[PDB]
Amino acid sequence: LSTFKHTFVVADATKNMAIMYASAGFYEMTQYGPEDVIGKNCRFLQGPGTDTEEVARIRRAIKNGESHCGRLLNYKKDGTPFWNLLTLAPIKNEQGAVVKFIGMQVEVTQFTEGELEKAMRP
Ligand SMILES: Cc1cc2nc3c(=O)[nH]c(=O)nc-3n(C[C@H](O)[C@H](O)[C@H](O)COP(=O)(O)O)c2cc1C
Repeated sequence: LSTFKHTFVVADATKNMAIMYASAGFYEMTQYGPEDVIGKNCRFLQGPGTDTEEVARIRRAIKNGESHCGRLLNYKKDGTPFWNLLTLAPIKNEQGAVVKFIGMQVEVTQFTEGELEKAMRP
């Protein structure tokens, strides 16, 4: 995991799951800037049609300190909908307390026959 490779955000469980850090990929993906992200909650990416039950699964997972993944619909700054494969993982300290969550986002795109050929024979 690198911040100049990958797309993720870090939430502070001690400051109410406010985002404390976002990677470059996240700003590129969503088109939002730091002023729209840092200190906020990523639920701002949700919008019309976002699945309520998936969002409830995310909420329950965070409440429980559990790892999680799920596809949900999100919205870029210009209002473009995209499918977000969101992976959540808790971060604990020494004591085994959840102090942060990391969230890793993948904008769904078509996986092609070409990419598959590449994958099995790099
Ligand atoms: C580290 C982290 C990253 C998150 N990233 C996203 C995201 O990219 N898109 C999204 O819709 N929700 C994301 N969420 C979920 C929202 O922050 C929120 O937890 C979710 O909408 C359910 O809670 P709510 O019902 O109070 O909104 C993320 C949560 C955490 C903790």
